[PDB]
Amino acid sequence: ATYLIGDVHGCYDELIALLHKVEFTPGKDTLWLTGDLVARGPGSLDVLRYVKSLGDSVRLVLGNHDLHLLAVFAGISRNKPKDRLTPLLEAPDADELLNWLRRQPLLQIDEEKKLVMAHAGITPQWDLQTAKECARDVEAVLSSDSYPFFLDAMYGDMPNNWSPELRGLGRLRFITNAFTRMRFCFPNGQLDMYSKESPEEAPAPLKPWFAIPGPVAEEYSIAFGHWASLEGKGTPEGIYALDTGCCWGGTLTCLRWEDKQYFVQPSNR
Ligand SMILES: [Mn+2]
Ligand SMILES: [Mn+2]
Repeated sequence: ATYLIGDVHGCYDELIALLHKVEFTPGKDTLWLTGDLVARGPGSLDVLRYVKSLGDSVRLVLGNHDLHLLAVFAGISRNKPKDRLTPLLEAPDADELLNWLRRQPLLQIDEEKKLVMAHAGITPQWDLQTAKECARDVEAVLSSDSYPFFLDAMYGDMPNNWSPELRGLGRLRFITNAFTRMRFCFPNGQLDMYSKESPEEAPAPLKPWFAIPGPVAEEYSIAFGHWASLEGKGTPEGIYALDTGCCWGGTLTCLRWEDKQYFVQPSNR
């Protein structure tokens, strides 16, 4: 079976409880995770140890908090007490865990399922070939010996409009924002990097990225996490918003792909 789970945010107990609910069995089943494995919840260290141990039985995409953790580890960014990352950062296997983490994808595609996963979704300004190329470019910088330079370079809110002519720092920043920070778009598809509210509460003329017809969404189902204020609701057919806010006192959500059956684990918080 194929299971997809939204943002875990260090909620190790809820993750394991949900996987036990569906009798997740590596070798028979595959788990997709939308990223943001770490921060806020108490168990980022246990989450990373477990997910890394799954090997080929898990298909991860990196989220914005995963990248922030990598920036803290590399001395690029300051640790915020609220993130509850110190046990992971101080662990004896931190290097092993974080060098594995930075090598994980930004984008997962299963052609037989016609299923695409990214942390924030797929901007309607991208077709599939472009999304693939952009994921490969950023994955290349993150897996390289010089990844602290990219992590420093990623921070920024501009440019917010895709063009194949984008180059250099702006290109990398857009790619990072599209995969890991996207929520709202302007009518022309340009990213808004400020509004984090639910679709009903956003200022006009902002619309969710998935409300704008895009070439990937016309051919593929898209699963994503990230947007907790969406509460997993309000999406069109073929769009699966899996982040139901577990670390916020919401729930952890698991979707089984074969029958589109949902399983939910209440937050312990
Ligand atoms: Mn998140
Ligand atoms: Mn996120």
